[PDB]
Amino acid sequence: VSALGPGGLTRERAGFEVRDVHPTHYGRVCPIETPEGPNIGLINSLATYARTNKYGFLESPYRVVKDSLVTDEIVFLSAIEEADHVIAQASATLNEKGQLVDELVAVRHLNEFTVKAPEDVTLMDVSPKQVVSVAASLIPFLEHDDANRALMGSNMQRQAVPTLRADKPLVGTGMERNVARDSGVCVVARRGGVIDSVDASRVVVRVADDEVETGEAGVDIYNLTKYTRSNQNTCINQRPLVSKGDVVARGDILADGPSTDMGELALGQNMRVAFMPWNGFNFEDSICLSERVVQEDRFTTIHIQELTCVARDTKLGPEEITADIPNVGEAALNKLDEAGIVYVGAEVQAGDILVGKVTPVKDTSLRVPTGTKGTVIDVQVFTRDGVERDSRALSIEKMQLDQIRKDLNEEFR
Amino acid sequence: VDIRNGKGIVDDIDHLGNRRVRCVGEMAENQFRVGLVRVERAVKERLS
Amino acid sequence: NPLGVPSRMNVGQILETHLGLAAKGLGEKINRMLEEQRKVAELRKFLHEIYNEIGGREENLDELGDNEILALAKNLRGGVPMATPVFDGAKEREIKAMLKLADLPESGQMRLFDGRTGNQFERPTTVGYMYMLKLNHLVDDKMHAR
Amino acid sequence: EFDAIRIGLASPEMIRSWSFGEVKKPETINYRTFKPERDGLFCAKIFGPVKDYECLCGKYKRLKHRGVICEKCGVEVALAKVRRERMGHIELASPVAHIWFLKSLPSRIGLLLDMTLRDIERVLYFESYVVIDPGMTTLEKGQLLNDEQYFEALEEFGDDFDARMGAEAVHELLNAIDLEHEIGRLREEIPQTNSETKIKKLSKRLKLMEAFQGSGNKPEWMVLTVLPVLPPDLRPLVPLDGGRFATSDLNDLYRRVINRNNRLKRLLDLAAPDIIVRNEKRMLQEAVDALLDNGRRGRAITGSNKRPLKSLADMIKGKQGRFRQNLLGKRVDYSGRSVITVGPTLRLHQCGLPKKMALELFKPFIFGKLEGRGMATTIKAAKKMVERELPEVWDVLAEVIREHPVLLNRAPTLHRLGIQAFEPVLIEGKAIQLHPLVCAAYNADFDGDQMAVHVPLTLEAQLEARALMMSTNNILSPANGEPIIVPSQDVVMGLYYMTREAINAKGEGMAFADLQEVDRAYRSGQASLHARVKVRINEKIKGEDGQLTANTRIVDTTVGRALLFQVVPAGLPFDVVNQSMKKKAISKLINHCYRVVGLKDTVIFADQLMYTGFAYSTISGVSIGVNDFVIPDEKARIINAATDEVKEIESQYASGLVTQGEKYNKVIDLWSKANDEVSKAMMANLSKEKVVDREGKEVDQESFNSMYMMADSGARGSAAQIRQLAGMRGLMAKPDGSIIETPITANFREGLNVLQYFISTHGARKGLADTALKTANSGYLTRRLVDVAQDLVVTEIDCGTEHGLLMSPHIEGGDVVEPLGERVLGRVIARDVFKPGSDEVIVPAGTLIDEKWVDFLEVMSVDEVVVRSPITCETRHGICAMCYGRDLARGHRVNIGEAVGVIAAQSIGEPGTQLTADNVQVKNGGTIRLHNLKHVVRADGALVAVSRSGELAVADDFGRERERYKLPYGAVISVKEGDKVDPGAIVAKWDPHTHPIVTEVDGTVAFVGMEEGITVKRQTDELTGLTNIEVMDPKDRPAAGKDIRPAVKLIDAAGKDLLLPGTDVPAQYFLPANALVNLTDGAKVSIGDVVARIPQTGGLPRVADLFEARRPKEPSILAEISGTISFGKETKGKRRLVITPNDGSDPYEELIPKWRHLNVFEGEQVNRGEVISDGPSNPHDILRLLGVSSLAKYIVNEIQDVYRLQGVKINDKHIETILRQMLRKVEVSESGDSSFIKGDQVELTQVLEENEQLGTEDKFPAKYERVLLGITKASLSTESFISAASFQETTRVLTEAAVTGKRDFLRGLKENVVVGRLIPAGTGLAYHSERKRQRDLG
Amino acid sequence: ARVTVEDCLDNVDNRFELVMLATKRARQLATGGKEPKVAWENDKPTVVALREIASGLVDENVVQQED
RNA sequence: AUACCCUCGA
Ligand SMILES: [Mg+2]
Repeated sequence: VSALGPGGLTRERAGFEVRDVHPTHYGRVCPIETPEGPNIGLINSLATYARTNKYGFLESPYRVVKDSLVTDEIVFLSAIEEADHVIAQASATLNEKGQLVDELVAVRHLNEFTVKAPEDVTLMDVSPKQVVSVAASLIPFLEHDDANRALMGSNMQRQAVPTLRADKPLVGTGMERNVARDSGVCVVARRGGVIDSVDASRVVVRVADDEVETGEAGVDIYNLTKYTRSNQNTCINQRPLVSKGDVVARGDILADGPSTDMGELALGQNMRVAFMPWNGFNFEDSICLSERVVQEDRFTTIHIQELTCVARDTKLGPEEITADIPNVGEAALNKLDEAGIVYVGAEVQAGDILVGKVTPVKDTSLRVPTGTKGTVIDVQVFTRDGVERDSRALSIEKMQLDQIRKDLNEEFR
Repeated sequence: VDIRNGKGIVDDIDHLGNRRVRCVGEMAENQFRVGLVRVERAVKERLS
Repeated sequence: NPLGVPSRMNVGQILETHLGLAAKGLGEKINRMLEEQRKVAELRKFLHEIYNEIGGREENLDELGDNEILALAKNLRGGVPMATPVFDGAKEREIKAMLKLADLPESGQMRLFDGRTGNQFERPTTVGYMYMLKLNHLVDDKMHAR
Repeated sequence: EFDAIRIGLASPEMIRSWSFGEVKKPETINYRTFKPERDGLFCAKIFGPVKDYECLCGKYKRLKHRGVICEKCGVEVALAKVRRERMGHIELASPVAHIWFLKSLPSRIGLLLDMTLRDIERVLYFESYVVIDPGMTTLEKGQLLNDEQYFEALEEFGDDFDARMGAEAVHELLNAIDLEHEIGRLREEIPQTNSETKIKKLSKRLKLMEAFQGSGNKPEWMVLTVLPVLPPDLRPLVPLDGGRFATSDLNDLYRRVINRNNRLKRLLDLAAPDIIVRNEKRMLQEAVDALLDNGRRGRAITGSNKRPLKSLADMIKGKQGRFRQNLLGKRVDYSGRSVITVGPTLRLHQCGLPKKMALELFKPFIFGKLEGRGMATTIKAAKKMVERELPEVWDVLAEVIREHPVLLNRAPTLHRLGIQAFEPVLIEGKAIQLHPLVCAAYNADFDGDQMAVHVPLTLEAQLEARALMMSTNNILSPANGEPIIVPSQDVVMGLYYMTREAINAKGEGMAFADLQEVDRAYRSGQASLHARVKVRINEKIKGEDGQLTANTRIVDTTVGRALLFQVVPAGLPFDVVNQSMKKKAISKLINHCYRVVGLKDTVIFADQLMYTGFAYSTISGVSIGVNDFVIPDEKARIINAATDEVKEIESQYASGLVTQGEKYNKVIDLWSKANDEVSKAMMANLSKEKVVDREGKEVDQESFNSMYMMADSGARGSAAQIRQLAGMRGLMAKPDGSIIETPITANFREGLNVLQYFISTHGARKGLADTALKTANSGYLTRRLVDVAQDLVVTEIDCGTEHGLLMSPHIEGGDVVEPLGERVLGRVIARDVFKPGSDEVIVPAGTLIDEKWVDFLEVMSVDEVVVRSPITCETRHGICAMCYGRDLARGHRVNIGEAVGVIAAQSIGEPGTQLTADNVQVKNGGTIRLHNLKHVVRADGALVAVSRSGELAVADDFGRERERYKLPYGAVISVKEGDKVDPGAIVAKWDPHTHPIVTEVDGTVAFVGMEEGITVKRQTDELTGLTNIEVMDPKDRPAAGKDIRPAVKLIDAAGKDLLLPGTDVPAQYFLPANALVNLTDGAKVSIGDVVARIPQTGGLPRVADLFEARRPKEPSILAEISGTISFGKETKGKRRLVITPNDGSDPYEELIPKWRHLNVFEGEQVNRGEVISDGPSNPHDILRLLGVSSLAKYIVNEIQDVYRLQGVKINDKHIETILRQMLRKVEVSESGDSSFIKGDQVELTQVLEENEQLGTEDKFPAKYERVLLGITKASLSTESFISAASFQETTRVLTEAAVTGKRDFLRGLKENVVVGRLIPAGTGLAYHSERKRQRDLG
Repeated sequence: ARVTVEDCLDNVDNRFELVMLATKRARQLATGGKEPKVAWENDKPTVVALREIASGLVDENVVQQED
């Protein structure tokens, strides 16, 4: 939830009123999750249980209580409606029947924190987690961190990178299950059943006859997305976590995506640390790492980046994607194909010629930027309507229809 | 006038009640209404 | 650096480190119990002992012996994960009892041995398994030169 | 070479001279053939050839005729660079007014015509006529006529009245000014009118007219009949990839102007109707205005974008406002950056450098060495080797790196220390390794910081890097002589842990023959690091200069202290290392070592200290654990007690006995007391939480708990943070600032609840939001500070003056805030210094006070000394090297060419980010002394002092004043001058509670005009609380009682009239409303009896206010001239208190409105310096009444209070330097050689007066009054226009320079920076001096 | 040893003419127009020029006479 | 290889 944009406060109109938290933010907007910098407090995040009202306002859940006991019924209440009710903290003494046995419990009548006698309390909180955001709810022992470092930790955890092999946190807040499931990175069984066949690329599920229509009983083909460039140039791949023949229910996790460990959220990796000054190598905030952490390859990450070439309608003529680049050396041409494009799966050093374009004959051939070295994993070709489809596009298409044909062949089978 | 005289209290922008949260639907509808009013004016000019 | 704890007044690192040490100790204990070819009854009672201590509620005895309990042990051999919620999480004494249950020092500290001179440090330091992150601020993208 | 860049109006003839053609076609390039068209915005006829040494047709392609223009190709063949100098012109059908000389806040074109900008705008926008050449007619030249009015005037007259419209009319007005006649008439009429406003306006008129007359500028040039066009490369169209073209805003604006001009000519040539013609003229005026500037009147917009077009004014303004990003910023070559990394194996003078960064940066050096060694023949081979990274290229890279320092700086460089030279060492990686000890100076932690690296090239640059900005050179901070390269957190922890003591430890007791035996025993493991042992040592003391005496002594110490002493150089005693070695102790040790041993041994000592600190912090496995935060056991009891108390108070409030407002204060005080008690108990438990056995009976010792070490050592953390970590967090503030009624009882070890966390979030959000604004304000403040104090560089050696500021220890309150030693250390004495008995010279003359001199002054009882200050040193254009004392970054006196102004500004602005009553009770026992007290003894010896200026001091036994207090008016004091008063005594028993009126004379008073109901009211309080009479208010009185005021006529006990000394009139003080006159009229009142009794921010904004010399909303009212004060007539609504000095009566006195309370009592000495009504002082009144030194002391103390609140120490030299820069201008009262009132530099007036003394007459010398200008005002008012134009308000200063015809001799720092010359300070001083020698002397 | 920027700048007490005349001497040395008054210990021209300043073997008068 | 907008780090 941001405050900038059209009809919104600009960073030059900040002041202090918008950039401070108020007792009305409790359970509606996270108090500790905001970006540190020029726009602090202007951009916030909704709380875990936050809810938009019918008229557009924010609402948070609460439990209605009577004089004697705490009633189970739960009502969503917005900021205006909190004045009459005295709201109790999510933690309070209970007599095993809902009766607050304490003498003075922490409450707030009119946004004024104070103690009150249980006989006058009218509403009770739902969860202590409903105050912080989803990002802030993932910090273990958040109650032992000051709000500055909690803010920094939430914003930091927001910026992690998926490592080669995800490792679930040994100590978490249990909210990792929820954030992993609610995001779409994990392949979730839309209908329960028994897994028919599994491999690194797809999952096929025999849908239970009970949870199926009359005809076409078992059809649920889950195509896992393999290594795919994200918006931040990080890899996005999903791995199966189910074998053949095991029964699955509606909502189970068949494949876990990036930064996930069998349905949990696994951003980083847990490792044995010691808190001691070691020869001044961890001086101000530095970290000193054993060579095992590199040998075990724990924090390595995969970065996918793309490079493009466009065939412009140059004034003299159209430029063609041809391998006969003028004044081209042999080894570089050997790395290339006949159509002028690098074969998929070729190690590329700096300055090598990935794609060959001749523009009238001058060369617009794509080469990798300096300092950039990697392995080619995929090549995509788009051709304008009414233009000749090159051989590589033909091969890519025939592979795609072969895959499609085999998918419906086994689905029919 | 009553607020000036002392009856009642002035509103403060701190309350999340005095603010409201939009979403993709609301401003998407606003942009659609802007385009619709432009098209409507053009049509009224043409279909007169 | 221990010096970053007292100034930036956050104790979550220390408590997380202690609980992670307990988690890895439990994982190692479970792994060594699995390697000794212990029967499913012993595994079940140890898991129940882990899951009856302080908080939550034990959910076992609803799992088949050979399949589910052995799969649980094979998944916990790398460390038993504890879920400590935001403000209703693990107290100090629960972590202490977990540590004393895992045959680790109740204080969470023991004297380490130096890696070069090989002589024990005079005072005991804090060691444990902390969930460390890697951020998208790599020096590979920051190193520029002209 | 060149100098003295001029600014003036552009003449149409000179505009033609500038141009190389007449741009006539709006379009730029043909879509078919891609060459610029004839008469277009890029035409080759006008601006030059597209290709270097080529023509349009290719008739001549040879590189021989570089100036010949071909026959078919009129486009002269020349180099392609010429497209940057060649400009064109556009001939406008009608003249158009210049936007800058129109819309500037003082409108120059309006001022030159004595007509308001509104009327001119009416004429320009074709709304009303104006009259030219009135002739013999009723109409006047300044008269504006409407359509009907002009039609009637034309019908009535018919001729002899030229009325026009538009900028053509303004142009016709301007060239008929006759500046000589106007100047003469306005000078004749200047003194005729006595109105201050009118005289000011006519003075501005005179200034403009004389500026135009002298500057060779013509008034008609303001309205440009022809305007230039920028060369094409400075307004380029950068083609977008894909064949698109990106057109600059300048091209769009030029095209618009050209189109409208072409429309104008082709609609006048066919005689279009008058209305459309005038509309077209208006459009052309608007288009030229938008081209020159935008947003002033019309705010022109672009196509399909809400972003306004960028005009030339915004172009010359630069990015980042007016701070020129191209002429001052100027991205450089041979540079790179990366994340920084701590290197603990680095010596202080060197820094790690990645292989790839070093190889890329030093590429030309590598090529040169490769060619010199012959390993490469062609540069292609050299590039191949350097890109292949052949093994032999690393050798040559090492050779080029060996003695070539590099520059490292952080992103925000708040002071010179933020960029230092390092001697690079090749490392394996991609990060820049930094020395741990330079992080404090850089303010750079290793949490993700990046550093830019720059490679100096010239031998001058390398030598300047090695000799001025090498990391070893700058150990001491330029802001204060205290060191800045000092052990930080981890090394401080190591050194502190090493030098501790344990009551019982392994190895305690035996004696060691040397430090070597101590090391041998410790490394063998037979002795603890901190065990009380005995060891004999060989310390070499430097007590005598030139004689290093070595003595052997046995000292009781610990093993760790003996080990650390093996690091200490050979000029310091062992007693300097025998304590616990906290951070402050280590910093003082380094400071002492620098001033005793030297610099090279000091950097060696610092490196060794860092090495041992790291080594022994690694050896000590110190760590933070959950058990380290020791919660005091009494915290629970204290919290329960406070909870019981607050429950009782809440019940009482529920009963209604206690008000909510008082309950709030009571509960907050209770909770604060409980928090303080809990914190004290926690600290007392933690500090001594060690029980040890000493061969039997248990004992206590200082704690070895890790968090306690981290606090006590000062390595990292503070008591305020342990208060949160192991004690209750205490009260927290709501966003409105009100402290929440309930505190946070839990700590971070116990963990906070949800509500307590939410409150701590209130606090943390407030702080974090405040941080960014603090940084922005600090950056702006330091930018203004630098731009106001840049021309100030030490030039002379000894100016010769003997004026300075009396410096005394700052004793505001009961304690000494700053000892005299710290204030005058590094300064220079202005006059003789005497013993307590005079005639004995202690410090003779301007001897630079050093450590020896400050110790000598402390040994004697010197209390007040006078030192030479930069506010003194009346030298011209600079400051003498004495009055600016010892340099702070160096141990010696400053050297000629040091830009102390920029250092001062950086010193003040760097720590900005760290920013955001009855009686006297003597503290300690001392002989009481009186200063500035004027009071006569009472009847019994009470000695009531009614004078407002007065203070009470308790001088120590030696003679120095240990404490001073401000004695208010009407204070009864048991005068015991010379008699020691015990501590805690109440010598002065003042209790004003009111404004008492003393009665210096005695006798039976005659209260004349005391009317019971009209002037007074015998109102007695309940229970006979007062047997007195209450004075009737002037308005509450009757119609006749309003004008009647009570008067206690002075009579003796028998009826003899008495009068106060100095004035014949009696001291019959009137009794105003709300008075308390208990003494009966006619009763003998003793001398000094009370007659009439009348009852009565901080951070970056405050320092900015002091540096701008602003006026608050309600300034403190001050007395004007000392003398006999009077009573203010409240009937008129403003109190008029006439002053009648005894030396000479001056009846002039202003009237102060009664809207603000006035605490002035009539019938006393005015004391011009003193204050009439309370409030924050206005820096000015202090300057113009008290003087300059008084203003200096006030401003310095006010800024230093703000800085000392956060504990940042800044020397006063810098604040005084900025003050000197602000007080650089003076205003003249009686000129005789200049204008009556003018803001002229004090140097100019001094030079004029000195020349006039030995000149025509003797009375030609002028009298002037010093004036104070804020930094943002003093910087913009410099003689140089280039310096001001690149600071702020570029348009205003540029127009002012244009009309005034200013000349800028490049004699400042920014002038040479922007023009690319050597700095007039530092090492460029020699070059500038030689240039002056060759220029001024022929 | 190292360039004595501490004691040499103290004798002349200006530290800026030190840099100026050191650069003069270093340019003479790179041009080969004079001999190092101090025996080379494998340093580059700037450092050896500075140690010649420190040892007092070369001065402004000596460099000018050599010039 | 020009200007805005967004996001992020110190
Ligand atoms: Mg940092």
